[PDB]
Amino acid sequence: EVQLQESGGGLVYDSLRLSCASSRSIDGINIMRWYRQAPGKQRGMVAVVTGWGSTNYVDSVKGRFIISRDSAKDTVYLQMNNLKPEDTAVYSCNAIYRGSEYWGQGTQVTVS
Amino acid sequence: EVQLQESGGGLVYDSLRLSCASSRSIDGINIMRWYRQAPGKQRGMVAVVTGWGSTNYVDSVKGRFIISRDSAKDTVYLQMNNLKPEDTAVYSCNAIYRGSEYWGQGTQVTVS
Amino acid sequence: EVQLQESGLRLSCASSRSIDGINIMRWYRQAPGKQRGMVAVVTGWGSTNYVDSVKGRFIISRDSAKDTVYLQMNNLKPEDTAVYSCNAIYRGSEYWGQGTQVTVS
Amino acid sequence: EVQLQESGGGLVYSLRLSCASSRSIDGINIMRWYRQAPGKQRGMVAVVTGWGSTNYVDSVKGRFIISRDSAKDTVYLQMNNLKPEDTAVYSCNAIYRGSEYWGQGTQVTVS
Amino acid sequence: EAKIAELQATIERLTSEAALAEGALEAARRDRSRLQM
Amino acid sequence: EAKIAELQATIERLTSEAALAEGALEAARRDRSRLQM
Repeated sequence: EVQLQESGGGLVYDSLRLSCASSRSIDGINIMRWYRQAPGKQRGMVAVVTGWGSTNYVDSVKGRFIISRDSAKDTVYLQMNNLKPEDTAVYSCNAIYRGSEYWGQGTQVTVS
Repeated sequence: EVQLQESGGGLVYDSLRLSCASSRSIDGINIMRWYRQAPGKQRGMVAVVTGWGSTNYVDSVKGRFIISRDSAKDTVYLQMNNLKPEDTAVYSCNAIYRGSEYWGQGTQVTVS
Repeated sequence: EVQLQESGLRLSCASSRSIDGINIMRWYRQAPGKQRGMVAVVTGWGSTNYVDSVKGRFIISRDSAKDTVYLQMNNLKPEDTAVYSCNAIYRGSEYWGQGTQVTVS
Repeated sequence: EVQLQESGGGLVYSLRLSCASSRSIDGINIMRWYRQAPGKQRGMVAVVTGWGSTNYVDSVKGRFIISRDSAKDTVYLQMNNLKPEDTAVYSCNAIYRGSEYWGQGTQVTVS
Repeated sequence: EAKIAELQATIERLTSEAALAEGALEAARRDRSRLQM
Repeated sequence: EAKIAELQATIERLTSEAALAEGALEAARRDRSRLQM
């Protein structure tokens, strides 16, 4: 099964970066999307990338994030910008490959 | 001691009466108010006769019922007027003598 | 440019043209005093699924010939009483018809 | 026809409150306090009459006290047990021939 | 006589305000029950 | 043909996941909209 390693982290008093790389089938995933996982409460998607470049987002973060592929490391680029610090949450990135759904390990980030 | 018996009941689909039999301290008259307890719903003071003739009801039946104290047998009446369903509940009688609360046995009014 | 005229315990719609040249289409349920809600999904594959409320309840079927899709009401409890409208998706577009209603019991 | 005056602002780590009265003292039938947290309805807190009555609102037992100085035409209510929520706009009225009587009020604090 | 009349008035108004309060705010608790139970 | 098969499998995955979301969250509307209004 495709393994997924992620990135990100820190703590500052507006911008930060988060990209997860798949273990195999580089460029072998149609829909990829990160979900937000806030404490206690359940999990929910934040942004999507199709297999080819278009990017719908969640209304909660329109314009606030840029999501973009990078076949160089199979690291779709979930970019955190102008963060409202309350929006912190463990972040796991998903992969829908060959009809099967593969989950990341989750990552938590906060600033301010 | 100061006993309280009433009347009322029975099926209908216009106006009726309910009593409050006073047993002792006949004309210990002060606030003789009546209470309205719909099942599950909480009780509530409805219509009051003071010790001396003044009568305030509650807005919930304001101007609808008529209250009347007839010391001939010293049984304060409530003229249940132009009945409509929702009043269907237990009704009782209340008395205050020497600052001491008292309670009736409650009667089941059922209309419509 | 597609039109989805409705019909209809068994209800259907017809498309303007190109059934099975029409990719994903689904149906929606409008309970009164409520907002929109999806019902069941046929694909171009015939791959199919329902929503949890109507799971097991409703059954959906595609007729490739006469430009149509089918929903059949089943063992209905009045709670499903609503106005239904049949939907379709074509090269990234909505496609909604006029829809029709269902009653108590 | 009555008039109403009060006192008791600021924050202490002691604790203070009171009101006063104006006209024809010892007509002190139901002479009651009120309190209004801003953007809420009215509210009665403590009731004291001429006959040494003592009864309060379900929240100020322990938290408060009523006093009644017949001398200088006044009724007293002294806060106890600091806790900020008691911050509000106040009033301290009475009843006379059953006429609606009302005043201005005061505020309360934190810390 | 004057003081019994004035107490008469204070009782009549305490009952009147009690009736207004009980009616209005039992309607309020009725709304509470209907829209959250 | 491989590409169309892959993308179609993804279509079924999205359809099923979206159905699950719609169901759970219509249930959320029902339940807590009743507990609120």
